[PDB]
Amino acid sequence: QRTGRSALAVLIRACYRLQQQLQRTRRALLHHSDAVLTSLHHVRMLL
Amino acid sequence: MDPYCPFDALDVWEHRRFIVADSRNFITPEFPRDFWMSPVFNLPRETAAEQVVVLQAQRTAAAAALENAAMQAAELPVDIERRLRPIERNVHEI
Repeated sequence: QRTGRSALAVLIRACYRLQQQLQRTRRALLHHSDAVLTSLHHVRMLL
Repeated sequence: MDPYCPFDALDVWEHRRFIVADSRNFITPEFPRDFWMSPVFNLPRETAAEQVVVLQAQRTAAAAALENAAMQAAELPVDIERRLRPIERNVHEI
């Protein structure tokens, strides 16, 4: 009982955290390029 | 063109010791006047208005490139949400 029910826990922990690692990249990479866009608009605002 | 002057010339000799009432003479050069040449100041043809035109044309040309770069960089947020959402769904399939 404890063999197969604990073996799948490794893959469960891997998948339920790979689901969140992509979300973190989704959020962290959007609030950084927006700074690039704001800087570009600021540079144009200098002109 | 001669400046008006009532008096012609006067004379009581120049003893170096007896200098009194220290006035100052008009100091003149020793060269004939003809080469003390004429006053000329010439303008730069590029006018205060003309530099405005040139630099405004440059500003308007640079603004187009700035907008091109912005529109090139404005599509990256669309790329992130177009590429990562299918990957998140594929991970969810497991």
